[PDB]
Amino acid sequence: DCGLPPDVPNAQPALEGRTSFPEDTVITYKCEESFVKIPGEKDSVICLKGSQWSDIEEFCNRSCEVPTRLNSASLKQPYITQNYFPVGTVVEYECRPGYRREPSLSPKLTCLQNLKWSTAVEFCKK
Amino acid sequence: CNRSCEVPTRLNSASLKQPYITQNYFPVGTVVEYECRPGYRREPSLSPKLTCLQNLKWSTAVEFCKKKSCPNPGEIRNGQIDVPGGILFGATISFSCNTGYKLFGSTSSFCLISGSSVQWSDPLPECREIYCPA
Amino acid sequence: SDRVRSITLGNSTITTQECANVVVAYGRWPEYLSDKEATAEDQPTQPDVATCRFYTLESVTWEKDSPGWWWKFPDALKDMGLFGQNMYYHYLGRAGYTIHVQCNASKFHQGCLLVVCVPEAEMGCSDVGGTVNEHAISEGEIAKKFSATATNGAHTVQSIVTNAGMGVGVGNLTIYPHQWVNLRTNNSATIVMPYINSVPMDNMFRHHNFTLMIIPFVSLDYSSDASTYVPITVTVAPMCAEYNGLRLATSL
Amino acid sequence: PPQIDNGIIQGERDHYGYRQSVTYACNKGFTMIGEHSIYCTVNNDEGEWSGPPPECRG
Repeated sequence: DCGLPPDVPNAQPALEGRTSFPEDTVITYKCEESFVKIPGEKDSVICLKGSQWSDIEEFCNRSCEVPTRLNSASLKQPYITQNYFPVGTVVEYECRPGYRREPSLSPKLTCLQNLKWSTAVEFCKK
Repeated sequence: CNRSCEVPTRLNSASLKQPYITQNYFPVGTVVEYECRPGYRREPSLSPKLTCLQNLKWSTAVEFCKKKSCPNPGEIRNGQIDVPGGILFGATISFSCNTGYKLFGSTSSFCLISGSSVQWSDPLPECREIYCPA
Repeated sequence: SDRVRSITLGNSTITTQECANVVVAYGRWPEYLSDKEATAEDQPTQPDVATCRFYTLESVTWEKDSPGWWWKFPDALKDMGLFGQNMYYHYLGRAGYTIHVQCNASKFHQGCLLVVCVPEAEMGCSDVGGTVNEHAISEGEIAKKFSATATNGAHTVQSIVTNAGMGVGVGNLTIYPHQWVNLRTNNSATIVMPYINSVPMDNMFRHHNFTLMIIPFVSLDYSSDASTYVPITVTVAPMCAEYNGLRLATSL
Repeated sequence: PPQIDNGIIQGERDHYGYRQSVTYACNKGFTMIGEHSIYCTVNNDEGEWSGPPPECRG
C-alpha cells in the first residue's frame, strides 16, 4: 500500500476519503481554480511496487474565462467548444442572425495578460 | 391574367426572406425583403428591400448587406503574411518566412464562415531558424 | 535651455523636454498654394484647425532586435477625423506635415534610431519579377515592419532593412530630412515637411507623397531589472492643408 | 479577515480596527478579479469588512 500521493502545484488529487492506497491504485489530479490543464500531459499517478508512487509533473497553467455572450455575434468553431484560453489566445466571432459584419472592425478577441478578453467593438452591427 | 416583374436576380450578399423566396407573382408595386447571406452583415443605413417598378424591373441594388470581415491576420516573427485581396469573407492569405527561417505550420488560410461570424481557417504558422551543417 | 520645445497646432499641443532641434525639411515651411502656381480652378477648402492638428498613430514596441518600421503618410491618416473625411470627399488635396517621433527611456538604456522622411519612397517586390500590393507597402496607422533578412514573398516588399525597400544603402538615408533619437541624448525628434511633389496638388489616395521610416541603427539595450518595454509613438500634424475637386466619397 | 483560494493576505495582523485595510495578493499563475484590498467598517458598535475579498482565478 502506498501512502499519500505526491503534492502537485496548483492541482488537487481525488483521494475519495482514504489515506492508504493498494498497489496499482490510479489517482487523478484536477487543476485548482483559475488554472487549466495542459493538453498532452499526465494528470494521474499510480502506486507501484515497493509502496511508491509514479512521478508526475505540473500539468496546470493559466487562461481567460469563456468569452462573454454577445447578442450580436457568436464564437466560430472551434472556439465555441473550447474552455482553455491561455494568455495570447485569439478567438473569432461571426454575426448572429439579425446582424451583419462591420468590415472596418475586427471580429476577434485576444486573451490579455490580466486574464481578461480585449475590448469589444461593434464588429457585427444590427 | 395580369402583370409582374421577374423573380429577383440572385445576389451573392443577400437572400430573399420568406415568403418572397417561394413567390413568382410580383405585380407593379410589390416590395420584397432580403436578409444577409453568410459571410455578410447588414449595412444599417441602407434598405434591404426591392420594389417592382412600372417598367417590370426591380429597383436599383444597394449594398445593404456588406462583406463580413475576418480579424486582423496579425504578424509572423521572421516571416510575412501575403494578403492579396483583403480579409473579407472568402479571402485567402499565405505565409512565408524570411531568408534563414523555415515555415512550420499552415502555409495559407481562408476567411470562412464560422457559426455566427467568419474566422480564419488556420492559425498563424511559425518561422524557425535554420542550422548549417557543422 | 533649448531642450524644451512646445508645438501647438489646432486644439493639440506637444511639449518635449529633450528636444534635439526641429528639422525644417529643405529649409522650407509648409505654405498654401498661390495663384501663380495653381492649376485647379475651383475655390479650395481650408479647414485649418479641423485638419491641421496632431494625430497619434498606434505605437510600436522597440525590442532588442527590431529592424524598423515605416508609414506611407498621405495614407495612414485616412481615419483621422476631418482630415480623413476631406481626403475622402475631394479629388485633390495638399498638406505639409509636422512629424514628431516620441521614444523615451531611462538613463541606463542605450539605443539610436534614425527617423527619416523619404519623398517618393517607391518600394520593390520580394519577387524581382513581381509587383507589390497596396497592403504590402502600407497599412494605415499600423506600421510596416522592416526585416533583418531578405524576404521571400510574392506581392510583398523586399523589407530587409539594409536596403530600405528602395534598393539603396540604408546608411545613406541621411540625405533626406532626418533626425536621430539617441537615447542618451533625446527622447523626441521632429521634422517639418513642406509639400513636395512635381505637381501643386494630387490625390491623397493614389500617391504616397512621403514615407516615414524609423530604423534602429544601434540596437535597444539595457541591463536586466530595467524596463523591457520601450514604445515609439508617431504624432503627425497636417499643415496648410487644402482640398479641391469635391464630389461623393471614395469607397476603398 | 477571510482567506481566499489561491491567494494570500499580505502580512496579516492580529487585530483590525476602524478603517484598517487588508491587502490580498494572488499566487503565481493566478489572475486577480476584484478589490486589491478591503477595510474595516464600524457601525452600531460592530465591525464589518467593506466587502468581499478578490478572486484569484487560474
